[PDB]
Amino acid sequence: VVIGIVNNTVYDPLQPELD
Amino acid sequence: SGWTFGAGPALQIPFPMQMAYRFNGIGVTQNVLYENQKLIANQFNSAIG
Ligand SMILES: *[C@@H]1O[C@H](CO)[C@@H](O)[C@H](O)[C@H]1NC(C)=O
Ligand SMILES: *[C@@H]1O[C@H](CO)[C@@H](O)[C@H](O)[C@H]1NC(C)=O
Repeated sequence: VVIGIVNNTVYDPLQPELD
Repeated sequence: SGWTFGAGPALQIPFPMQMAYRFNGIGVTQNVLYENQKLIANQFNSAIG
């Protein structure tokens, strides 16, 4: 429903520490 | 520009983002505006008419 949203990736401060 | 024209240099900003700022300034999250934007626009148009 959001108009004008673009596709991009976000960072996770837990995945690199766990993996 | 929103409110930047009355406190310094004018800053360009889309009107929906200005509405989101004004809704967040009183405590309402920006999700209800970024999602139900058409309803708010229709209500504003009906009020102006
Ligand atoms: C942004 O504005 C341009 C020009 O008016 C328009 O072509 C475009 O569809 C608009 N973006 C969205 C997401 O509607
Ligand atoms: C963003 O992703 C969705 C689903 O993956 C797709 O439908 C849409 O066209 C994509 N938009 C852009 C600008 O790549």
